Amino acid sequence: DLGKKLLEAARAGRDDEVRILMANGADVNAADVVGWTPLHLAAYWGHLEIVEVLLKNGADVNAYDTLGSTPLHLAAHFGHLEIVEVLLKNGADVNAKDDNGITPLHLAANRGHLEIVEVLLKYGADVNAQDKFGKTAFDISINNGNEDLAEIL
Amino acid sequence: MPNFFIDRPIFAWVIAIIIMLAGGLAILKLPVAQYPTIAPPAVTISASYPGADAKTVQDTVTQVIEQNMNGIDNLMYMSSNSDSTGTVQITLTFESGTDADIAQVQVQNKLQLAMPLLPQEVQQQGVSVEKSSSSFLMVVGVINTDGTMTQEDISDYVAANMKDAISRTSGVGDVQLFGSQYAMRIWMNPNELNKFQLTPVDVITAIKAQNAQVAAGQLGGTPPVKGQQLNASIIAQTRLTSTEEFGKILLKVNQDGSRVLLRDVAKIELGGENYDIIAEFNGQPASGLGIKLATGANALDTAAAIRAELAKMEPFFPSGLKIVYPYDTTPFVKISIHEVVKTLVEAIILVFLVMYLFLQNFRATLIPTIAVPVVLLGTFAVLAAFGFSINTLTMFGMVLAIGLLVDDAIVVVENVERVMAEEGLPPKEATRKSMGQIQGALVGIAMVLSAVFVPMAFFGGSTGAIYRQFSITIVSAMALSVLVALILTPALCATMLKPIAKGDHGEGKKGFFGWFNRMFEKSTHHYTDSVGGILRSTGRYLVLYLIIVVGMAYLFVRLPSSFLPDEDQGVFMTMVQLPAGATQERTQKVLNEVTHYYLTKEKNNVESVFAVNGFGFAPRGQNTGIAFVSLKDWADRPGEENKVEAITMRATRAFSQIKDAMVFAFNLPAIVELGTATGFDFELIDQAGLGHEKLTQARNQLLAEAAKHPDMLTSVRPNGLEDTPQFKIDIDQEKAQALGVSINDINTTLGAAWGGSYVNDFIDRGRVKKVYVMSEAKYRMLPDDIGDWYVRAADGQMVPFSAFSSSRWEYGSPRLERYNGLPSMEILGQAAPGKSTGEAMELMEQLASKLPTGVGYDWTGMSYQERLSGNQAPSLYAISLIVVFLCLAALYESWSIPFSVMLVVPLGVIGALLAATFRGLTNDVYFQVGLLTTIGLSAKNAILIVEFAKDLMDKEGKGLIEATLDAVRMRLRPILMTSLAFILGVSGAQNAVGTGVMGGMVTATVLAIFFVPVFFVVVRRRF
Amino acid sequence: PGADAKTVQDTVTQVIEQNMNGIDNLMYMSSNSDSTGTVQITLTFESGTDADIAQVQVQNKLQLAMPLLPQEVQQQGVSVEKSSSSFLMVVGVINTDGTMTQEDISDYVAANMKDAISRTSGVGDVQLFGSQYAMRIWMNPNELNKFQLTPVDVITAIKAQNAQVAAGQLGGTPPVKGQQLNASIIAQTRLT
Amino acid sequence: GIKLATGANALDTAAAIRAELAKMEPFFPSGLKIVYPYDTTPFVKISI
Amino acid sequence: PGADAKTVQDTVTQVIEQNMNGIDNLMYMSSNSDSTGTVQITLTFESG
Amino acid sequence: EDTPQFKIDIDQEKAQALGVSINDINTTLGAAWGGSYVNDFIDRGRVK
Amino acid sequence: ERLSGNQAPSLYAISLIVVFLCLAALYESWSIPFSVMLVVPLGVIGAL
Amino acid sequence: LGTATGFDFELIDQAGLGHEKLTQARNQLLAEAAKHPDMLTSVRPNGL
Ligand SMILES: CO[C@H]1/C=C/O[C@@]2(C)Oc3c(C)c(O)c4c(O)c(c(C=O)c(O)c4c3C2=O)NC(=O)/C(C)=C/C=C\[C@H](C)[C@H](O)[C@@H](C)[C@@H](O)[C@@H](C)[C@H](OC(C)=O)[C@@H]1C
Ligand SMILES: CO[C@H]1/C=C/O[C@@]2(C)Oc3c(C)c(O)c4c(O)c(c(C=O)c(O)c4c3C2=O)NC(=O)/C(C)=C\C=C\[C@H](C)[C@H](O)[C@@H](C)[C@@H](O)[C@@H](C)[C@H](OC(C)=O)[C@@H]1C
Ligand SMILES: CCCCCCCCCCCCCCCCCCCC(=O)O[C@H](COC(=O)CCCCCCCCCCCCCC)COP(=O)(O)OCCN
Ligand SMILES: CCCCCCCCCCCCCCCCCCCC(=O)O[C@H](COC(=O)CCCCCCCCCCCCCC)COP(=O)(O)OCCN
Ligand SMILES: CCCCCCCCCCCCO[C@@H]1O[C@H](CO)[C@@H](O[C@H]2O[C@H](CO)[C@@H](O)[C@H](O)[C@H]2O)[C@H](O)[C@H]1O
Ligand SMILES: CCCCCCCCCCCCO[C@@H]1O[C@H](CO)[C@@H](O[C@H]2O[C@H](CO)[C@@H](O)[C@H](O)[C@H]2O)[C@H](O)[C@H]1O
Ligand SMILES: CCCCCCCCCCCCO[C@@H]1O[C@H](CO)[C@@H](O[C@H]2O[C@H](CO)[C@@H](O)[C@H](O)[C@H]2O)[C@H](O)[C@H]1O
Ligand SMILES: CCCCCC
Repeated sequence: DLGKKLLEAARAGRDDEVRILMANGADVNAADVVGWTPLHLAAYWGHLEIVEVLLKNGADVNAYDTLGSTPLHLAAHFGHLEIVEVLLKNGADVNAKDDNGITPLHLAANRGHLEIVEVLLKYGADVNAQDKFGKTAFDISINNGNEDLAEIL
Repeated sequence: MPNFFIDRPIFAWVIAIIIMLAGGLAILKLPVAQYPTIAPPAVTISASYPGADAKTVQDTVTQVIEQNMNGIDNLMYMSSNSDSTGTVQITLTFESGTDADIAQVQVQNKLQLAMPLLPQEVQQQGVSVEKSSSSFLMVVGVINTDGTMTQEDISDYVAANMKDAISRTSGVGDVQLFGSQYAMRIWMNPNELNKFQLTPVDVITAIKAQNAQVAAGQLGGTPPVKGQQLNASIIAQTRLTSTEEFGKILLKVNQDGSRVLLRDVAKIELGGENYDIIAEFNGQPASGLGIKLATGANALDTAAAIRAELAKMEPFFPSGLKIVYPYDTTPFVKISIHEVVKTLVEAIILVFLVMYLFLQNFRATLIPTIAVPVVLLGTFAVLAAFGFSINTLTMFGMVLAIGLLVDDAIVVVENVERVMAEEGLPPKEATRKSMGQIQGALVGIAMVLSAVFVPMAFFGGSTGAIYRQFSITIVSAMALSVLVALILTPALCATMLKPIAKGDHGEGKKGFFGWFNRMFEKSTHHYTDSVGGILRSTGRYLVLYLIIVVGMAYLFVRLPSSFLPDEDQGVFMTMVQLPAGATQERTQKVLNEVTHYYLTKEKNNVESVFAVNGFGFAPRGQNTGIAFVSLKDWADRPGEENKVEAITMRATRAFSQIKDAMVFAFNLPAIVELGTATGFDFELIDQAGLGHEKLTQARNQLLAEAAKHPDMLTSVRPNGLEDTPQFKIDIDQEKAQALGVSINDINTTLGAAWGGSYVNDFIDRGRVKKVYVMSEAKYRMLPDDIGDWYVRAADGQMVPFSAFSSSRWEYGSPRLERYNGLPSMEILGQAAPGKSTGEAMELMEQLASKLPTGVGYDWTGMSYQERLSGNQAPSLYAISLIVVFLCLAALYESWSIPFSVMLVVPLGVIGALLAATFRGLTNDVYFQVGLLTTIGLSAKNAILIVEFAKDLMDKEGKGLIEATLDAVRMRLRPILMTSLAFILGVSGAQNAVGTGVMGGMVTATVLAIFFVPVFFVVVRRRF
Repeated sequence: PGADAKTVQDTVTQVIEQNMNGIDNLMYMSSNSDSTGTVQITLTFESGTDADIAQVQVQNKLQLAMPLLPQEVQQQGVSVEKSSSSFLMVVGVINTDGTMTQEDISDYVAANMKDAISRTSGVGDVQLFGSQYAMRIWMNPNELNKFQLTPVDVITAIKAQNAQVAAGQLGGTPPVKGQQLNASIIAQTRLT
Repeated sequence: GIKLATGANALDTAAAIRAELAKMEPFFPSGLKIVYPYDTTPFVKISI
Repeated sequence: PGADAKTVQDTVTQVIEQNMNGIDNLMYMSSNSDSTGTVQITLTFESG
Repeated sequence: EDTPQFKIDIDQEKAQALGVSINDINTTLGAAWGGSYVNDFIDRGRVK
Repeated sequence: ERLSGNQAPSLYAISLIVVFLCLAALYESWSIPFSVMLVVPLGVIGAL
Repeated sequence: LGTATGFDFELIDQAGLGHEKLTQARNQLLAEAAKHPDMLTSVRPNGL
């Protein structure tokens, strides 16, 4: 009811509406057909305030979609440094693997978010973590030809 | 000229016959349609890409086509859609007056040169270039009642049997099949394919090989060996013609010598090309034909011919098949024509009654009864000459015109009857003098009425196209009325009318007519006594006039504005919108709930519900559906409660209960091709390669600002879809190359299985049709089924898809919009109650300027039309007034006197505004032309009052007040006679037409007879 | 692209010229085949000829020749235009700041300005004084031979890896009964 | 280098080009600027 | 090329002829499907 | 009048068993009896 | 040929009406036209 | 319409002589035109 309204508000970035919905008691575990909670969407679209507001209102930080991807995966992949930090502070699994064995470090390394990679390493990201193809964040950096990223890993 | 034909009544009769024959000939040869070509010429480039997403379609097809749409003449703008149904529709709208054939061939030609740049799959499917128009003559629905046929089974029959016959039918333009004919569906099994070490690539290779037309050659072909006895054509492979033949398509032979056929690894059946659209007519499987009217064709004859041909097909139809007509414009054109002929006859009947009531002789009552038909027939001839058609706009233009034709008839005859009654002249001499008095004014009235109606024909775009229909009709009818009034009706008066003795006002008569003459002679004396008192105290009445002009101006603005109103057309849609990721099974259940509702609760009003799943106005995703609700006759649905407006709100109100569905009913626009509903059509454009996501943010930012102005903007929404979750799959090139699996074989397996691959053509019962390889439903449903598909490596091992793939969820557009070859987002909205669209647009421009850098905007459709046409209005009002003034100046030989006539304008208008205000009507086109005809007839009255008044002062040397009182006296009877004919008498358009006059006349008649003499005296005294 | 005057003439110009027949009000025809790879066949018509129909007729014949032309020539896009030989005007574009180079300016005009001007009614032909950007793969024969690869392999890889794939949908039509999810399948997209 | 279509009006076409360029100028990058180094239409306007 | 009249008629002539609806001033339409492979669909229009 | 047609049937299985592709069969048959337009050549400076 | 013959009657009909009406207007009579138009058969038999 | 005195001549290969032969023919014609300054002035090829 209000869960399908929160999912739209979280995606759009309507801070005021999410706040009003949190007061009315909108379900923060309300997901779409792929299993994306409002935190997933807020993390994907880079809505920092909503991410903070949702976590305050008892949202699952380690919630996973039907392919095992958590909000930190999305935040790390789409270069939302502030959200990545907020999620990790609220106890986000930094070494979380999706169904492909891919981690937030792999995704951040791929798109080349050097700042985010450093934040993930700070909170204890397994640099030697391999995907289903046996490839690390280092193996990505050399393939992409990222000199700065290659040095860090 | 009157003098000429008074002495030559046979000539006058010959001209009348030539006009009647020309008119009678025109009526038969004239086209017939509901509405003419109003919308500007639009050419839509349609294409299909099986299994392609919005972006794949856009970035391979749409952009390539859009880049190659140069060197095309008279193009105003270009809009394109690219959605996840694998569809692209590029609409190119052209300048009004462009040759639609030349426009299309230029678009067609530039596309054909861009075809080698499109994908092979799109080239194979083909790109359609058609004249963009949803103005169907009728929709012929084909249904199966006994449930023996599916939607596929019906569509195939309609295509193979009916479609070509409806195409052949006399007066039929374009025929669209509501569905696809059969296709050879190969439903592959990945468990079977993997078992025999095969892929969809092998299935496609085998179908391409074993289902083909092979050129062999000839026996004894030239150059031959001299002495050859026979020359025969050689036949090798031809196309397959059965599911059996396709079954035996040999894929592989094993070591033991066993045959692996196509039937072993795939299910094979005659299915449909498309499964995205599910159409139902009251819950029963249905197809249909979208018939259009051909250029210069008769809608009534075409519709009859279509039904006549469908009747000859009745015997050949399969068991359970029925023909239905959910949409038909034919009944409207019948009424439009019928209600003109009704008014035409009622007018003639009422004139006769009033003519006899006052003049009291049958010989006089026949002069209008001849004149009016002659002019009306003449109008039909002039419409044919200028290339116009019999339609609503031209027909209701004639209804309004009849008022002017009736006046010209009464005016000429009454003036002869008076001149005879007052002087005692013989009819022939009386007509000479009578015409001598009015002949100058009649010519003047023609130029004034020309100066009123002609200018609105020079409006630009859609608005001008509509006004042109009324303008030419009324000007033609009016122009011929004056010609007939100067040629025929004088000659009739001089020959048919009987001598009246000098001073015989029929007061010496007995009975009703004896009483009436004494009664009316009193009323005429009391009238002149009243006007006598009015002209003593003019200043007071000039204050009462300014109260009316203030009242008019105020009551004009407060009345709601429109072009063509939303009327009960016996049809209305019901949009069914499920959330992102919803399937067609979920959508169908809501469509069933919508269908059930209308057939249960609205059984009295609703005839049928055409429930189309996976459709809007174009093909949409599984999560969308529309229901075309067809109502019963208006005779079966009495009361305002059982009209679309109330039925719509009741339906929308009841469907607020439905969970996980935005279900709402809405009425059809009068002309859909424009979609004009008051408001605007705003385009938000990416001008700096910002991307889709950045354009979405800017749109949300604009929608937010618009929502903070309810006082100015109302219902400001996007005409687009929000980003939906989509299944991203990444093929590892390293793991593919390492295992010896080619990416072509990988992308083909995925594309063919999950998306469907159009392989080649086969021949089903003498008709060429498409062959489609695709995965059987249950193996291409969920992401877990990805790994069930195997691709053969170079070494011969079968590698599963999970081995060299890695999938994740992301968000992407299910429908990407572009405007003028730039990424856009269409935004609809309207002005708030008591606000103009011009104001609302000016705010949208203001709000749009505060959006991020690189985000531009533009106006399209009705906005573009209203933007340009609105700027012309002041220039046309100026010419209209300036020329009206100049015409009267030449008539009265005075710069001052014309004002006395022109001051009548508000007296005609005020009545219609009061009538419209209290009945709660809108300022629609029908009403606006209604005001022009009310003003015209009001001016006509005043023109003859002033002419008579000025003539008495000039010729007979009478005083200002004497001449005025003597003039208004002479002109009282003919003004009341015309006015009485309306009072006796003489369906939303019918209201706008009738009420655009009735209220006007009831007041205008009373106001004019008292105020015209004031204007003349006041103006004459001033100058 | 990369053809000499004769290759161009013998594989395109002649093939097109031979199909130009039964065209109304044609005075004469002149063609130029040059070593840039460019063909230009001008068909001059009688004074009073409808340029719209002249274009329609000329292209009707070209479309018969189109399939006989090389795939490289078709994929470059053949253009039929009914314009003056001289220039109406020249719309110059400079960068006063000097932030953008001659190549950067040409690309912008091509990508952001040219198309809209080419669609404008009255504009018979637009000619970019420059070139729109392309993904230039500048091959090294020393490095190609080293790893035992050819321009053939380079072209095979690009078409295969820089692909835009139509991969279908999850819960697509016709679906199984009880399907709850419907989502577009996104495989390979064009490299950016 | 814009070339006039056969029969098309030079002044009318030139006016439409300037109108379309006027819609582009606002969204130019920093530094980019239009210049008119060759136009045959001004002579027609002035000489008339 | 190398297609009998029937194959030619079903795959070409029928497909073209069925799309020859909505053409102004069409008196009649005659077509030949030959064993050479050739099709010739002639559309004769109203005089004028 | 109806003409005689020499219908030659290619056994798809028998060909696959012997290891001959039907592309080579269809081309050999097609090119031999019917003729095959391969490409153009220049005869005294003209495309033929 | 069929068209030529099928429209010939209505051609003669309107041709007579027009000539009749033209005489009626010119000579301001209904008798002169009728007295004249009766001559037509005397000519037509000659041509036949 | 061209220039006042100017003419536009086209030398044609009628018998399929080739480019080299047509060049010789052109070079010869240009030389003969150069020997008549009294009649012809600036006779040159419009090519490369
Ligand atoms: C004014 O016009 C109306 C009817 C014309 O009558 C018809 C017969 O003619 C149509 C024309 C010429 C269109 O252009 C349409 C259109 O673009 C549609 C839809 C819808 O399906 C339509 O339904 C039409 C449509 C008609 O039925 N939008 C789409 O498909 C898309 C991509 C819609 C996206 C979002 C929503 C769902 C949509 O924006 C909604 C919020 C409203 O704006 C419309 C439903 C309007 O209804 C109203 C006034 O509430 C119609 C345009
Ligand atoms: C009489 O004509 C003149 C103006 C036409 O007015 C214009 C607007 O219309 C033109 C047309 C319809 C052409 O066909 C041209 C042409 O073919 C040219 C050149 C050359 O740029 C042109 O310039 C035009 C040209 C025009 O400017 N030749 C070439 O490009 C090639 C491939 C080679 C050039 C060879 C030499 C160098 C050239 O022949 C030269 C010797 C002169 O003969 C010309 C430059 C003429 O200059 C004058 C004033 O003597 C013009 C043709
Ligand atoms: C497609 C558009 C259609 C265009 C149609 C154009 C047709 C052209 C017609 C040309 C008319 C000729 C010029 C007028 C004639 C005047 C001189 C006639 C000789 C003469 O002595 O004058 C009298 C005329 O009457 C007078 O004193 C004046 C009256 C003149 C009568 C004019 C007759 C024209 C009839 C045309 C019919 C078509 C109508 C379509 C609008 C003769 O006659 P009379 O007095 O001796 O009489 C018989 C009494 N016993
Ligand atoms: C292709 C197929 C199409 C088929 C469609 C139908 C075609 C319609 C064709 C129209 C034919 C015209 C018919 C004319 C009617 C003539 C009436 C006879 C009059 C008559 O003989 O009396 C005259 C006196 O008339 C008088 O008393 C004076 C005249 C006043 C009365 C005139 C009334 C005419 C009414 C016409 C209505 C026709 C409607 C048709 C739609 C005598 O002669 P005279 O004494 O004058 O001559 C000598 C002067 N010294
Ligand atoms: C001063 C000069 C008047 C002298 C003549 C006056 C009377 C004429 C007598 C004629 C004999 C019949 O008398 C006539 O009957 C008709 C009936 O149609 C009536 O005429 C009228 O009378 C009634 C009222 O009584 C009206 O409502 C009605 O409109 C009408 O019927 C009159 O009563 C009379 O005008
Ligand atoms: C609400 C809708 C708009 C209302 C429009 C009203 C206009 C139509 C009604 C006009 C009726 C005319 O009524 C007429 O009025 C004038 C005064 O104004 C009267 O005249 C009166 O004033 C004059 C001037 O001082 C005196 O000389 C005269 O003796 C006296 O009777 C007439 O005797 C009367 O017949
Ligand atoms: C470009 C459009 C310009 C026209 C616009 C003006 C339209 C108004 C037309 C005015 C109506 C005619 O005006 C009226 O005509 C009649 C004849 O019919 C004139 O009367 C005239 O009759 C005849 C015929 O012309 C003359 O020989 C005679 O000298 C004169 O008395 C009147 O003196 C005049 O007042
Ligand atoms: C005065 C003669 C008028 C004739 C018009 C037909």
